[PDB]
Amino acid sequence: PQRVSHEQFRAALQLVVDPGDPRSYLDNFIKIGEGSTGIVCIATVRSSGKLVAVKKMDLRKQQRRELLFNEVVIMRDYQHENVVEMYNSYLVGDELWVVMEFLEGGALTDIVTHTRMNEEQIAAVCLAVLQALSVLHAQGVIHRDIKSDSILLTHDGRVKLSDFGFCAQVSKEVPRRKSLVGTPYWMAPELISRLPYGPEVDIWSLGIMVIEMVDGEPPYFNEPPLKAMKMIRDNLPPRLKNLHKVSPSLKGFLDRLLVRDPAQRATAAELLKHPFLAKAGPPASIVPLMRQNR
Amino acid sequence: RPKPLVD
Ligand SMILES: Nc1ncnc2c1ncn2[C@@H]1O[C@H](COP(=O)(O)OP(=O)(O)NP(=O)(O)O)[C@@H](O)[C@H]1O
Repeated sequence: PQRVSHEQFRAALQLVVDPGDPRSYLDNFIKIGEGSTGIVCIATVRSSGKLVAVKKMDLRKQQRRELLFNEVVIMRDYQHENVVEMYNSYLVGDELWVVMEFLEGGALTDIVTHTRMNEEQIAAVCLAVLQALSVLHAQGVIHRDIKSDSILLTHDGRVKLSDFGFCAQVSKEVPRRKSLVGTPYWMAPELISRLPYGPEVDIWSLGIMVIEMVDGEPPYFNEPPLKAMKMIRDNLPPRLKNLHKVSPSLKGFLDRLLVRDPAQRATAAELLKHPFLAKAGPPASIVPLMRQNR
Repeated sequence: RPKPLVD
């Protein structure tokens, strides 16, 4: 039943989140963006005047309702310099409100679509993502939605992983996952073929994000999502537009990400040692790429 | 921007 399923779920969440209403300490709720699960606002801490982000998600308007536990749990258990800080989670009416840090630098998509990144900047982003993924993969947690949209920046050029709503977990008992979850263009071929998959799907997705940072778009981006998925399924791994300008350490790096067989694909822990990541620039080198500085 | 797929 709909009621039995909803009410029980709301009550479970109520216990999982913090009690009360964040409006008791927050002013100026203003929408700044929308996603898949819900909308995102900025708010003001009444006492200090400091800005925070608030993600509001309707319980009644989710495809897989149970995935909303991720929105709270992941940022709780996995505090990391490359992971978005979560302060509090609340239940307001039929909505889940997650209070987290505001990333003033915006999404990586904003940069990737407008300007071209040098290898120093690309390596900085890759290192940040992989450091975050290695901690997650070590605990069997798969992100499942790695893309430039899921990557956020500070004003000083630091890089953080976001959007943990699609996370699944694997363990000794649950070796692989089977669910079709993620964004079509970034999806791994084994996941599209509906085969049992592990954390290796994030590694492939990262490779697609590398193609983003170099070329501006994922492969088959002009194609319809459903049609483009079958293309990733049947074809050989996608290549960069022109390799004449890219360094061999970047080629070598991407060759470890975009492997069709997940068993031959490199793990996050392995890639953290790859020579390409040593070119990673300081946070300062990322700053010129941002909106205010274009 | 493309939207994610579930199920
Ligand atoms: N902490 C934050 N600071 C600034 N902007 C944010 C923050 N979190 C999200 N955004 C942006 O606000 C918009 C909301 O979309 P998003 O948060 O991706 O929803 P979503 O797709 O349901 N995420 P998920 O289901 O967890 O993978 C996006 O364009 C984000 O780039």
